[PDB]
Amino acid sequence: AFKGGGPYGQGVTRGQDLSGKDFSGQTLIRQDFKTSILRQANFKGAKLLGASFFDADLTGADLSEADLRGADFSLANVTKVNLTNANLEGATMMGNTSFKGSNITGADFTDVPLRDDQRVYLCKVADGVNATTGNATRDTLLCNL
Repeated sequence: AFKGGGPYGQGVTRGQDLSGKDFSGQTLIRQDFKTSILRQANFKGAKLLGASFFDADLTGADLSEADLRGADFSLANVTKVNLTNANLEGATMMGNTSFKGSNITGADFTDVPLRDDQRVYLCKVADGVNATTGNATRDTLLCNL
């Protein structure tokens, strides 16, 4: 329970080194993690609607079962992140974002705009149904049409 729980002021989370910090299950709607370091951070089941991970480093983080609707992952390092059952409906991930090594089993990528190259990679590793939405990960990604 990071700093006993919060809510957290934006100054607490923005441009900070928060590696290995535990935010699991917390309400973090529109929390500003822009350009923070979040390696191995725990966001399992966190509520992160509209949160900013703009140019954050999420390497190895747990975002499994997180509510990430409308969150911004543009320019983020999302390598080796657990996104099992994460809801990314309407999130953004512009530019040089890397998802290399990430587990996206049952992730929901509805209305997430993707470049061809991002869709190609994600579709190589995409499977499952979202425990929450029953959308098929491959369909949200439009892998097969």
